[PDB]
Amino acid sequence: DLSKWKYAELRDTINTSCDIELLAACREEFHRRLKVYHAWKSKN
Amino acid sequence: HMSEAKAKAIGKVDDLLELYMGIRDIDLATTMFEAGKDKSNPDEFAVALDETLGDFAFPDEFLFDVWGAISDMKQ
Repeated sequence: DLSKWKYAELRDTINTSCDIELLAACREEFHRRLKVYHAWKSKN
Repeated sequence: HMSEAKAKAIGKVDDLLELYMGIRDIDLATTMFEAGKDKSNPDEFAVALDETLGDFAFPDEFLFDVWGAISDMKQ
């Protein structure tokens, strides 16, 4: 249920929350997005 | 001017790209846009995306708004 998160919501959370699991789950989700981007951007 | 329409469409799409990833490049926005100007429903569009951009796992509210941006070229 993290895919449906808006960017600025991932961003405000990583930059303000305290939840150890949530913080780590937002990083790896924010990462996953710019990950697949970097992948597609490489070919194109 | 039917080219100002394409440009507005793409521009409205990478606008949605900045809301989803904070990123913004026209090559991606155009890649997506040119996967919809042939289809008729957001499911036909969803299939075209999955070929090139399958690994993105785009949220449904996002690929709607993009399809919403493409269908606006009808008027």
